This record gives sequence, structure tokens and C-alpha cells, in this order.
Amino acid sequence: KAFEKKFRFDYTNERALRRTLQEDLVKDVLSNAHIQNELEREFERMREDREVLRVIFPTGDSKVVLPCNLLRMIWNAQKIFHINPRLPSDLHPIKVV
Amino acid sequence: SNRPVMGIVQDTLTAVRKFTKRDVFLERGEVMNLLMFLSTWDGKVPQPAILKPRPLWTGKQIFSLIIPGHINCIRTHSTHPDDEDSGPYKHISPGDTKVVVENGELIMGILCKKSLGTSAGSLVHISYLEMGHDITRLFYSNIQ
Amino acid sequence: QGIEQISKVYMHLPQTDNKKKIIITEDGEFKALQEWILETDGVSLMRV
Amino acid sequence: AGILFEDIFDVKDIDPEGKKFDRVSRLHCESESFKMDLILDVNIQIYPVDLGDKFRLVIASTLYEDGTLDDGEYNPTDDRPSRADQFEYVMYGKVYRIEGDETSTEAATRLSAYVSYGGLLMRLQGDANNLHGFEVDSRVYLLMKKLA
Repeated sequence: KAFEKKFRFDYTNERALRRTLQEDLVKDVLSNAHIQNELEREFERMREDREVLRVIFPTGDSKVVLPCNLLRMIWNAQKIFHINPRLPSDLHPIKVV
Repeated sequence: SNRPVMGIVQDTLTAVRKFTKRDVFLERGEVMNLLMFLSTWDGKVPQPAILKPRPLWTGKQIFSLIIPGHINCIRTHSTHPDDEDSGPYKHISPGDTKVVVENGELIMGILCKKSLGTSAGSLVHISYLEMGHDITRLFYSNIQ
Repeated sequence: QGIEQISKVYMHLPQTDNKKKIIITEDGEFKALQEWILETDGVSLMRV
Repeated sequence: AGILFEDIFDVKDIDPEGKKFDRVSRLHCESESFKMDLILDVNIQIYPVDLGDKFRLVIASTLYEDGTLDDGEYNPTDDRPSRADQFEYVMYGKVYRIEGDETSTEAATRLSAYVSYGGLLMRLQGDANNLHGFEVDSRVYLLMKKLA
């Protein structure tokens, strides 16, 4: 339940989409079903990767060693580009995918 | 072990802990004397954390000058109580025990072995991974 | 009765995650069941 | 003007957790006008503060009271008129966090702005309307003056 709530993109909630994305991006997300299908595919493959991770780490230890520190890189991007976490963003989900 | 092999040591480590304590205030002359030992100083004296009744700079300000580039790091002082992260003062530490280096500036927390030691994720490790070996060398020398 | 080459057998409950039996519940969470694991002072792997 | 916030606060506690630092004390204060809670680290050694003390607090983007940016560089020789002359305790810091009670849909009715004055932490919590002038990573001056 937590995985679905935290990782499954919710293109159904107009209020949440307004809060997070800009109006044009919200219109694009809600209007056409192709982007919605792409987001659903993203979540589906993430669920498959979740099962793969479950197989790889039966003990459930989430700590792993990997080349790039994505969290720190995201923080660096936020600080470099003065990303305001309060205003809606102009980053479009299919661009992300 | 994908972690720094050399870190801050006995005198420098204890003195940086004392220096980064919250209640360290440096007068103008002391601040200039310390700034004389910054090889990477840009020559601009930072605005003191306290302007009146007297101009006073903090050890955190001076160490923010020491810190290279704009690295970002989160650590916890050795004396960090486990319940603080769940308490109402999570982002404002009563004991100044949560280390938050943001945009290359130390805004809170007391530095210690956990932050400046050989442990992975240390401030020095992030400095090496972000700025490179030369800038991390200047960092080790400037702290010392 | 019993298997040769095994002198003593100790039975105890493990207090560490590695020796605990980790399963995935219906909700999908990782639950560390406390199960009975026994060790031996001798080795007969095929028979055991 | 460049005054992001202004009010009068009354000290309620001086160190509820305890005197953790000798020269720094954490005042817990409340404002009667805007009903704002304040937590502030103050250098009591040079600016002693006692329980029940009332003080005017001003959080401003600049000291020149002309809209000119301070540039964040020390400049004691500057003779430009400064609003710091009227106040007793002046601190320079950076607002590093702005939390709110906003949910996924509704906006934030209550906001909490965190500022770091070179390690001395301040937390101004209250109605979101009064804290609209705070933007993260923005330098800010804190001005305090005891009121008799």
C-alpha cells in the first residue's frame, strides 16, 4: 500500500496536480490517455523491479552500494537551480520518464 | 572501503568540535587572524552573525568559509539523542547536534569524527566526491 | 540413536536478523520470524 | 522598508530543555498581536534576557531602509542610515527551511520559518499570512529591542 501510494503517479487528483505541476502540465496530464498509459507502465515496471529487489535481498536490507548518489545529486540540482519546493514545477512527467 | 582513508585528527578534531559548538563567538581581530590562515579565502570578510551590540562571528561561519565549493551534507553529532529526530525540534536542534552543511555553508550542528572522520558519507568524503582531490587537500590543510 | 561425528547439538532462538527467518507478509512487509535454529559441534552435511 | 515581519514578543521560557550552552540561551516567546510562537537562540552574555521580558522583533531583508541589498559583506565603514541604530540586538542569518501545515491539496494555513544566524537558530511559527515574506536561502536580519 505504501509503495503504491508513494510511487504510483496519481493523474486523477486535479487538486494535487494543480498543487504540484503548472496548469498547462496538469491539462496535458489529464487530457490525453497516452501519457497516463506511459505513467502506468512506469509504475508497472517499477513493481516488477520491486519483485526483483525482493528476490535479490530476501533479508530486506535496503542499504546498497551504487556508483551515483542520486539523492545528493537531486539536492545539488535543487540548490544550483534555486528550486523552490513551494511553487508548482514545470517538469513534465513524460519528460521525466 | 570506498571511504576516505585520512581525516581530521586529535588536536584538530577536538578543537573543531569545540569551535563548532553553538556558543563560540570570535571578535574581529580573532576572525582576521584566523582568516590569515585560509589559503582558499576569497578576501571577503563575511557579515558577522551578530552585528550589535558588538560584531561577533561564529565558529560555524568560519568553518563555512573553510568548507569548499557548495557541497551538501547531513550528519549527526556523536551526542545526538535518538528521540530528537522524532521530537518537535527535529530541524532546530536544542543541543546543536544535527550537522547540516548546505550550499557549502555549515548552518547548524557540531562537527566531530562522524562529520570529519574517515567514515563514509563524511563531509570530507563528499568534498572529495564533489570538488576533487586538490580542493579536498586544500580543505584538509585549511581545517588543520 | 542419532548421527555419528556430531558430539553436541545446541538449540537456541536467534536474536539477530541474519539468523532470523525473514518472510514477506500479505501486505508486502518484511517480517523477521523468530524460529528455532540448532547448531552442531560436528559435521555431517549430507545426513543432516 | 524591506521589513518581512514585525511584532512584539513576550518571553515565556528561557531554557525549557536546560542551559545547554553557557553564552547562548533559547527563548520561547509569544506575540500578542499576530499570535506567533518564536524560538530564538540569543547570546545572553552580551544581551541578557529574563523571563517575562517584552521586546520588539523585526525581521527585515536589509538594514539600509532604502531597499538596497546589503550584499552580505561586512562593511563597518558604511555611514548610510541603518535601521539597526534603533535596535539593541542585531543578528544576520539565512532562512533555511519553511514548513507548513499544507496537505497534498489544501494550502498552508500555518507556516514555520527557520533561520540560522551563524548557528543561532530561530523558528518563527504562526499564520501563513504573516510569513509570506520568507523565502528559503534568503539572507535576513533580525532586530530586537527590549520594551519597558
